[PDB]
Amino acid sequence: MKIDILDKGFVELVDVMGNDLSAVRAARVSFDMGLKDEERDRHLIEYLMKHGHETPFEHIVFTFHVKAPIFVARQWFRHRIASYNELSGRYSKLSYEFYIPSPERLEGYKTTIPPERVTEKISEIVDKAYRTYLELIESGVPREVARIVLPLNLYTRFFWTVNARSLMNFLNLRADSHAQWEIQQYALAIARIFKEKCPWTFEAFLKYAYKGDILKEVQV
Amino acid sequence: HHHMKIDILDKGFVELVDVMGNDLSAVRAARVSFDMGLKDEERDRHLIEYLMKHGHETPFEHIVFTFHVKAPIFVARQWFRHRIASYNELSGRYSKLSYEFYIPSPERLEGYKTTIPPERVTEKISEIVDKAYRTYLELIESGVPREVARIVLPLNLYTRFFWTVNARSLMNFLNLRADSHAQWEIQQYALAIARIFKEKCPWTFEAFLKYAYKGDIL
Amino acid sequence: MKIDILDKGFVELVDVMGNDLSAVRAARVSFKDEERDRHLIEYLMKHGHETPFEHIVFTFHVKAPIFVARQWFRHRIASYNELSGRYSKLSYEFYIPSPERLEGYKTTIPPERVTEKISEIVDKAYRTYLELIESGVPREVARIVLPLNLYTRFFWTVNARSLMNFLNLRADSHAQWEIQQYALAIARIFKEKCPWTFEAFLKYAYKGDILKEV
Amino acid sequence: MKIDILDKGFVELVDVMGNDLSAVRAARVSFKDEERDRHLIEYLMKHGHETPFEHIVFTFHVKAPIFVARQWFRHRIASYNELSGRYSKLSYEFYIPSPERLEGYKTTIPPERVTEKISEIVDKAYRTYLELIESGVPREVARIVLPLNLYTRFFWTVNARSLMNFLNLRADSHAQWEIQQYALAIARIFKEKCPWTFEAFLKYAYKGDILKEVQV
Ligand SMILES: O=c1[nH]c(=O)n([C@H]2C[C@H](O)[C@@H](COP(=O)(O)O)O2)cc1F
Ligand SMILES: O=c1[nH]c(=O)n([C@H]2C[C@H](O)[C@@H](COP(=O)(O)O)O2)cc1F
Ligand SMILES: O=c1[nH]c(=O)n([C@H]2C[C@H](O)[C@@H](COP(=O)(O)O)O2)cc1F
Ligand SMILES: O=c1[nH]c(=O)n([C@H]2C[C@H](O)[C@@H](COP(=O)(O)O)O2)cc1F
Repeated sequence: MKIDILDKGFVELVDVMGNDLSAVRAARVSFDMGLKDEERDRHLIEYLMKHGHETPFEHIVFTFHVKAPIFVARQWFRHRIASYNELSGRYSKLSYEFYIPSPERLEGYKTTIPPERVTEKISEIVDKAYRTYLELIESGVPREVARIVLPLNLYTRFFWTVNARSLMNFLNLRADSHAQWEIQQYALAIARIFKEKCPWTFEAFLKYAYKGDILKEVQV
Repeated sequence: HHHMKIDILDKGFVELVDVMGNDLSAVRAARVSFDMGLKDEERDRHLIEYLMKHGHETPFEHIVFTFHVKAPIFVARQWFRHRIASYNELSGRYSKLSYEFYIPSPERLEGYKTTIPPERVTEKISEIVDKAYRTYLELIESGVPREVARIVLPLNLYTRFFWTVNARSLMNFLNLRADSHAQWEIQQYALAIARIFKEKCPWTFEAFLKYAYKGDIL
Repeated sequence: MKIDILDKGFVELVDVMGNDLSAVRAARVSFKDEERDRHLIEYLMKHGHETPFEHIVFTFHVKAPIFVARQWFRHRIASYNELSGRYSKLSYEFYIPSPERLEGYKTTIPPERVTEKISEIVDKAYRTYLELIESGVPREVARIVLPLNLYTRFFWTVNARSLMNFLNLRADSHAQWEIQQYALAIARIFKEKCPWTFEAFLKYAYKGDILKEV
Repeated sequence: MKIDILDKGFVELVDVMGNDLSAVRAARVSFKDEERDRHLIEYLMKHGHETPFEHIVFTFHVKAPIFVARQWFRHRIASYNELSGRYSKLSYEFYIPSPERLEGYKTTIPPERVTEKISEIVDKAYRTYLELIESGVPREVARIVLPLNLYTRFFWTVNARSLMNFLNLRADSHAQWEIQQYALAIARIFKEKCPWTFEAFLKYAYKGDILKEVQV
C-alpha cells in the first residue's frame, strides 16, 4: 500500500502488528475475559470508543515510510508519542526534489498575480537554491553547512512507527480543516490505510471519538 | 514472531502474543538517514553492531512486541514503572479475583540463616494468604463492592496484563531488571523476556549483550 | 498547602514552576493586560490547544494506599519516586474504610462489621510480616504478605496539561471513590496556583462530573 | 541569564523549579546537609538512578536556525511552543556562517565567497517571500521558499534528567557544530542552577566529549 501525495510525495505502509481484535483482547483482560464473537467484540470496540477507553488501541502498531516537504515533516514530528528515523542532510547529498504547489492550490484567494506566476517564482528560488547547494558542495563545503540554503519545500523521507491510539490523536489534529492543506492530504492517506487494517476501530473512531471535520465528508 | 510461553515462579508466565519486525526492521530505519536501504547479511548485521556500539537506539524502536504476563502484584508494581510501554491489566474492581498467590519456595531463602525452618516460612505465608482470601470471598458474598473487598488481598496475589513495548524500551527494561540488584522474582521474568527477545531478534540481542547490556546476569 | 485524605493519607504541594501567565507567554511565541491574557487562556482551553499548559509544573508529596497508588501510577506522562518496601521497614499504617463507605449498599454484614474484618486481616498480616523479618527473612520477601490497603508515599511531578488529563479520568464518578478524593485535593491545589487555567478547564475542557458538583 | 549563540541566536532561562536538593528530597521521598546530599547525588549518578533528577525542571526561550531546531525537537521527552510561519509574517533573520566556520576545510573558493553566496540566495528567497505575501499569497504557502537557515524561536520546558540526555547527544563533537554551541549554553545555565548534579553528571554519566574540555 503506497499512496501518492502532492506532486512527488507519498505514504507507504511498511509493517503492522495486530488488528481490531488486538484491542478487544487487551480490553477483555480487565474483566479477566478473552474474545467472544464478532458482533460481541465489534460491540466492545464501539463501547471503548464512545466512553474514552483509549489504552486498548495502543496494542495495534503501524510503521509507515513517508516522503514529504520539510515544512510538513516539521509539523508531523511534533507528535512525540511515536518513533522516527529520517533522511539526514548532514550525511547525504540531497536530491533535486521540491514541492511545487499546483496553480489550484491558491484557488479561493484573491492574488495580485496569476497562480501560474506564483508557481513560477517558487520554482525559480528552488532552482537557484539547489544550484547554489551543489556549487557549495563541489567547492568542498561540508554537506551539513551547504544544505542550509535549501528551501522548506525540499522533500525528505522518514520511517514512522506509531500505535493506533496515537495515530487517532494524529488524525484529530491533522485530518482537520485548521491544519495546513498539505499535511491534511497526508492525514487522509494515513486514515485510508488505518481504515484498511482496522475497519472496526476506524468506524467506531469516526462515529464516537474523531474531533476533526474532513474525514466525515471524504471517503476512506 | 507468533508464539512462545515461559513459566515463571510457581504459577506465573510470560507469553509472547505478537511481534512487529525483526533485526532488519532496525537496519532499514537506520539506512534511511544515509538515504540507503538493505544491503547484504554481512553489511546489515555489521550496522546493527555499529548502532549498538555508538548508542544509536532509535532504529530499534521500530521493532515491537506484545506480551501477556501473569505475575504477583509486587512484581507488577515494579514492572509498570517502565513508562515507555503500553499496558492493560486484570481489574480488581471489575472482576472476582481467583485464589492464586505466589508462594516462595524454601530455596528462595538459600543463603539466609533464619530462625524458623524455610518450610515454616513458606507455610506461614500460605496461611496468611488463605485467611486474607477467605475474608475477601466473605465480604464479596455479603454484598461488599469488589473494589473494596480486594483491599485485604496481599501483594503476592497474581495479576495478569498485556504489555506492548518496542525493542529499545525492552533493552532499557533488561538493563534494569536483568540485574542482580533487582528483586530476584522480577529477575526471573526479565530472563524470560530476554529469551523471547533473543529468539526474535538474534542479531540485535547479541549486539546488545556484547556492547550495551549493563546488567550482570545475562 | 496540605490536604488530608481518607483516614491517614494526604496530598501536599512541594513546589511549583510558573502560573497562568506561564502558559500565556509560551503560547505568545507562536505569533498583555489581564483581560487579553485571561481571554487567551479561555481561547486555548476552548480550542484544545493544550501544549502551552505543559510549561506549568507541580511536585506533590502524596501519602496513599497501594491500591490507589497502583491506579495513580498508570499515568505515564509524569515522574515518580516512591518508598521502597524492599529497602526500608514498612510502617503499621493501613486504610480502614469508614462504615459510611458501604452506604447505599445492602450488605449481609453490617458496615461496622465489614470495617472490623478489614482491620483484623491487616493486623494479622502485619504481625506475620514483623514475625518473618525478625526470623531473618529479607524485607523484600516478608512484605509480600501485606495487603493492598497498606499506605505508601511518593513524590509526583507533573505538568498542568498532564494534571488536567489526570483530573478528567480521576475526578469522576466512574473512578474508584478513594482516588476521587485525592483528585479533589489535587484539583483544589491546582485551582489555588492557576485560577484562570482552572476556571477555563472546568468551563470548556473538563470531562468529569464531580468537580462541577463539589 | 541570556547567552548569545551563532550570529543572531540565544538561549535564555525563563524559569526553573527546584535545585540539587530537589533530587535529594525526591530520592529520599521526604519533606540541609551538603556533605551527605552531595554524596547522594553522586551515588545516584554513579549507579544510574536517574528518576530523582526528573524533579528539577527548566524552561528556556531559544532562538535558532530551523535546521538546528529540527535536530533539537527530536528530543521527545520535553515540551515545545514555537513561532508559526503559518500565522506570523517572518522576519529577515538568517544564520549566515562566518568565513571562520569553514576554517579547516579545503574549499575551491575563499570562505568569504561562501558567505556571499549563502547571503545572496537568502536575500533572493526573502524578497520572493515578501512579494508573494504582498500579492495575497497565504503565509503558510509563501514561506515554503524560505531556506533552512531561517531563525525561529521557541519555549522549551525539560527536566534535568532529559536535559542531561540532550547534553550527552548534543554536547559532543559528532553533533553538528551549530547545535553544539547551543548545548554549551544550555550546560552553563544548568551548571549555574544545579552545580552538584552537573559535576556528578560530568564525573559519572556524561558520554559526550566537549564538556570535559571547555569549562562551565
Ligand atoms: O498547524 C501547525 N502545526 C504544527 O505542527 N506547528 C508547529 C511545527 C513547528 O514546530 C512550529 C512552526 O510551524 P509552522 O511554521 O508550520 O507554522 O509549530 C504549527 C502550526 F501552525
Ligand atoms: O546530528 C543529527 N541530529 C538530528 O537530530 N538528526 C535528525 C533531525 C531530522 O529529523 C533528520 C534530518 O537531520 P539533518 O538534515 O540535520 O541531518 O534527522 C540528524 C542528524 F544527522
Ligand atoms: O527494585 C525496585 N524496583 C522498582 O520498580 N521500585 C519502585 C516500584 C514501586 O513503585 C515503589 C516501591 O517498590 P518496592 O516496594 O518493591 O521496593 O518503587 C522499587 C525497587 F526497590
Ligand atoms: O479505575 C481503574 N483505574 C486504574 O488505574 N486501573 C488499572 C490500575 C492497575 O494497573 C490495574 C488493576 O486495577 P484495579 O485492581 O484497581 O482495578 O488496572 C483499573 C481500574 F479499574
